[PDB]
Amino acid sequence: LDEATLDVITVMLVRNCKLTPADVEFIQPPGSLPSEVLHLALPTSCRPWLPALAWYLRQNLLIFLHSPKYTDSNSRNHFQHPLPPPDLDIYLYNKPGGQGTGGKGVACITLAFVDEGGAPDPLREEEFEQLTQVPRLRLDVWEKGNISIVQLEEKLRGAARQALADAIIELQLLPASL
Repeated sequence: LDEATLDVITVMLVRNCKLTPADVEFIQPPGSLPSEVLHLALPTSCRPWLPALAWYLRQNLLIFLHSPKYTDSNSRNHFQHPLPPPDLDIYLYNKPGGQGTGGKGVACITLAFVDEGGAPDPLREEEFEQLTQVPRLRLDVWEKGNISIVQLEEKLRGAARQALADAIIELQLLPASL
């Protein structure tokens, strides 16, 4: 019945994913500590423009993982929010079928920073991979199925390695008058 429920949830989450709080609890029990808590380290040069980077990362993650809006206009037992701060940032990822079978992965992530947000010398190869290559961003997941994290850690390593380049080019190289 676990496989049946996982397949049903995966089918429902294909396009609309108008889920139920029961489905959310099934995906992640309210109290089951995350299976894969990890930390991502960012260069210290990115300290001054943290909130812009937050917006760029929020925009860039939506490439493959979608936001949750299941069935409710109330936040009563909607999603567990470790260190929440009206505003929430949680994202669900659905695993695809692979090989001949085995797509039964649906995970919830509620990553934030180790800190909180309350507030040039040119460029080129010396700083290309010394400012974008990888202030911490702890990320934790609730793996209900077969997530197989050998293709998920990189799935957000790049997704944050590009939100850096985009932020820098929009912030530094853009306002230069021709």
